[PDB]
Amino acid sequence: SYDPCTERYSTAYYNRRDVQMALHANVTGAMNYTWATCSDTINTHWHDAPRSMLPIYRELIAAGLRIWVFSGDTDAVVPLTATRYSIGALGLPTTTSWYPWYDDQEVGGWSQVYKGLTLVSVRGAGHEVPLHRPRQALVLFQYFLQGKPMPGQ
Amino acid sequence: SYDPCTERYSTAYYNRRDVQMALHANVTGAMNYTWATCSDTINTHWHDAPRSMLPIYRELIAAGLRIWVFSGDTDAVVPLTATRYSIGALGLPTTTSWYPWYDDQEVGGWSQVYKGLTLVSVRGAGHEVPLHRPRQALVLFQYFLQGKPMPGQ
Amino acid sequence: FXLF
Amino acid sequence: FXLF
Amino acid sequence: HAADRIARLPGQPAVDFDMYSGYITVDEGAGRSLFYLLQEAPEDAQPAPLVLWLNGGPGCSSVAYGASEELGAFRVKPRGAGLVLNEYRWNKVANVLFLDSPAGVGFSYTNTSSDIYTSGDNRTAHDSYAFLAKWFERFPHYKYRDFYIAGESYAGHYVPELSQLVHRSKNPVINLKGFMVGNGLIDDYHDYVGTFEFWWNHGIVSDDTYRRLKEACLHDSFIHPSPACDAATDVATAEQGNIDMYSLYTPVCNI
Amino acid sequence: HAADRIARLPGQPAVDFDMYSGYITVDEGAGRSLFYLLQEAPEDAQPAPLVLWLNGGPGCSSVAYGASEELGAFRVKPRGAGLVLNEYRWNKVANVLFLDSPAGVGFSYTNTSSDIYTSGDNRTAHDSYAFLAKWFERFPHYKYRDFYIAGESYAGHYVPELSQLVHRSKNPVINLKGFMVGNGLIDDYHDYVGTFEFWWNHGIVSDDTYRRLKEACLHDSFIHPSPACDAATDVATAEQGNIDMYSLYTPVCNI
Ligand SMILES: NC(=[NH2+])NCCC[C@H](N)C(=O)O
Ligand SMILES: NC(=[NH2+])NCCC[C@H](N)C(=O)O
Repeated sequence: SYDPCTERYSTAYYNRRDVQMALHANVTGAMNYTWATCSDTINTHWHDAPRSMLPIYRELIAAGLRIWVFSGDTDAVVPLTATRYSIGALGLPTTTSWYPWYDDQEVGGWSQVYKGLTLVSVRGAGHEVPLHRPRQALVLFQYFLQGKPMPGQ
Repeated sequence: SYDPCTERYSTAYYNRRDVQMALHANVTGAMNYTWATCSDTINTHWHDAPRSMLPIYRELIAAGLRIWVFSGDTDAVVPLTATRYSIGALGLPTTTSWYPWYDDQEVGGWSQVYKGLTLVSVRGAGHEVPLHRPRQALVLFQYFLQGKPMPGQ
Repeated sequence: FXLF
Repeated sequence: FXLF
Repeated sequence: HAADRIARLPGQPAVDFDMYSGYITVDEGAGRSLFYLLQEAPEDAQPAPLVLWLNGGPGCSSVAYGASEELGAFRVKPRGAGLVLNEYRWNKVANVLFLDSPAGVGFSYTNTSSDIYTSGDNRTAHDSYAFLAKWFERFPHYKYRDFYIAGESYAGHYVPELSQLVHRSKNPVINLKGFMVGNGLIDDYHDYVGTFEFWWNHGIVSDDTYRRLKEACLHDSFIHPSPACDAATDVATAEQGNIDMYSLYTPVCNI
Repeated sequence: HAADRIARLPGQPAVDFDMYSGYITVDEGAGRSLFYLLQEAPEDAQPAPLVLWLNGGPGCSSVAYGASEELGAFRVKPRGAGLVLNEYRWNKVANVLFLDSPAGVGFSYTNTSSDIYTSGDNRTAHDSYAFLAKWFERFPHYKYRDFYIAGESYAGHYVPELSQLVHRSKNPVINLKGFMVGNGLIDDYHDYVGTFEFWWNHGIVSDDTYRRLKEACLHDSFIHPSPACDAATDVATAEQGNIDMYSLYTPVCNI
């Protein structure tokens, strides 16, 4: 069932005339380039990008916003450890120490609640979480929306 | 296809009268205890166990024996990192730096050849390698027997 | 072309 | 009962 | 608004929720316009929150990923033949707004060609903010809705950057409640550190490369690595071999 | 020798190689005898090497694991109903000798009950050495064969320990060419270190537990942890939850 070729299909599809029609995209046909999943050009001509997002995090945490950080634990591009360390830098206090959260009877990943931020790992999921662990990804999303901690048991 | 309940089946099977007959085990029926996969008693009453095997390794390496160490990289009981560090302690020189070895067209794991020892990881395999990556486990075994490095390409 |  |  | 409504996409199964897509100009002077895709929750779930979802790259499309192979309502069949419904689509619980950003990505476009050579986090965000303000004027029934911003990867930048503008903007119509980041850039230094450690702990690089990466990249950013950093990562790449770095235990696509 | 030959096991498919199993007394005085299972390579592969395979625990059976759910020729069907052939059985290329060890494990037994409360690496190995010498007298056609010793886990002890006796024994009949260890104990200190780091890098413990484990266990051995070490690991256990620690991304058996 997992198919690693999704980007190919997508590309085929979005480049279809009828699909753009239906989407109301490229109304006049003036985008005279093939639709692609990413732009290598922009990818390659990027400018400003602060090194740390932490300060924003501090600001919004102080502003009382809800902040959740998650990570698919089999991704190696922006891996869990990178996240653990970055969040670790905020120095927040822990309200609920690293614990296993369950989906049904299975451990979906783990989570730790700090004062002002919730961290959640999604077990066995790569970079595209809702792609590799769709079921668990949804649970994650529902809890975040509710502002409730990932479920134990 | 993977079935995590194998130990149960085994236990059912070996405890069968006919199987023991066929095996020539417990000829006289005097083992008046159920056959089990492990003995908790011995497990729990273990005595001597040196802390390091390294010296033996040094000895046998010096004796010219062939030595290969492997590791299923999704095992968390005696994990790859434990191995990397232990072997690292031998301080051997590297003949062939960490490289991806392939089974067919897929990366089966990685390997590094040192002077006197070969290290091999088996990608995605848990503790029981030939259980989780049977195909790759066999490749590993054939190369070791031949005394040849895991194949690149 | 590196995608995060 | 720990198995390595 | 009604004009952006989608009737049916090619190959689309019949569903019980609506979708809209279209353009919003975010920079009249430059002629920059962003394309969006809105996938609503069924009635039984309304009024559900509004969630802005953003993919990273930078230069990757929210529609292509987010909507098409991730949390979106459908998945594209092979050969781009049609669609299947995503049984775990996030629009089962929220009104999901996918934004192709920045201009130049996906269906988003710019009238000033150089725009595509000058993108940066700042403009990206300002334009996104613009997009929103305007978007809400087009979908005024969404004003005041609980609103969240979420994304992955490079969107670890985009999300909190936008969030901060929104927050600071003091835009009364936007009821920003928070944001969520998945596998995202958070802090270059720490991220670099955790990255290498993770790789070494997953048996993907040599000890020496681990060490070379730590020494070469630590003062760099993910997006703009030094040449030492790149040389080091070229070696790591060679050590990694033909695996999917975005999912270590899954196969690479063969076509 | 011929007497140890197996004709057919219950539920066994028909194959093109032979197997033998039986007992060898390794300690007359104590009445210690080890059970073995020999699974030979088909003719087309002979004369193939002889490989002694050992499982760990300590207290786990080479037959139960090695032979039955790993590299062995067959796999047991559910409910212990019968057998299936292991398409990747290592006996496709070697004569595989599985040893239940030490006495008390599997089908191996001891006449002195206390034996089972006094096991240790030393005796284990000496008895294994004995087993071998004797085994070869029973299968004299295996003398001089290229011989290897291999195992996993606690056999990281057993294998090199036995190997060293064999080597030093200067037993002419045993042509020991080397050994291979899989996921094995090699050095307590380093292993402890890599273990915790690996766990933390796999998101299985908290930062604090990572730290507590490092501080509690580092001067201990795997087999005999201090009480600090155990307290720490009890927490890790709780953090790990209901997963299979021997295969992180696979499910636990439900029966
Ligand atoms: N598997 C990939 N090649 N993924 C590339 C896309 C990563 C991207 N930033 C995202 O938003 O997903
Ligand atoms: N999955 C398990 N419970 N494995 C226990 C067995 C580990 C054992 N030492 C072995 O030799 O495999």
